[PDB]
Amino acid sequence: PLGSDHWGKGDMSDEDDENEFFDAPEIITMPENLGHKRTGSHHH
Amino acid sequence: GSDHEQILVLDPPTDLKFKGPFTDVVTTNLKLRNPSDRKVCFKVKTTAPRRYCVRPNSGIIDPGSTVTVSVMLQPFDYDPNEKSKHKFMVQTIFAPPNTSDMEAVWKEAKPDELMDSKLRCVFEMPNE
Repeated sequence: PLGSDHWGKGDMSDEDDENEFFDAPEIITMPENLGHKRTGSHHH
Repeated sequence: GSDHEQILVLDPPTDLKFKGPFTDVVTTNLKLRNPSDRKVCFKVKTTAPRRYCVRPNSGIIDPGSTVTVSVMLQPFDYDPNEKSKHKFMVQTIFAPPNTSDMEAVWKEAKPDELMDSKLRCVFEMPNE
């Protein structure tokens, strides 16, 4: 539903913090992170 | 005591309240007012960007004027034994009277001129 033409700035940060504050996006589109897991696991 | 307030008034000032069953998104609006005779840039920060959404994310407030910021808190598995770990933070700094770029105000802003304040997330059940 919601969104903008340019958003989601700020990256590569790493510091000591009581809770870790983030730059609070307008809406969530990509939860957690991407990874190598595909069509089940192993069977290589 | 070493805690102090920013130029912007907040509403609620103390904590963000989330009332509703957490089976769906909760919407909580925060009112920010400017007491000053100057323009001011505002920014919002949160403890989890994949569990909390802030429609504007940022902006500027005029002298004597107010902006309403909608927070959308995402559904989760609540536990009555678990404690709230989540917080909000609002950062503010004075804007010049003749700019078209809000990001440049944050790049000219200094760590000694930057104001902020912090708030917790509260969770309440409908009980009906």
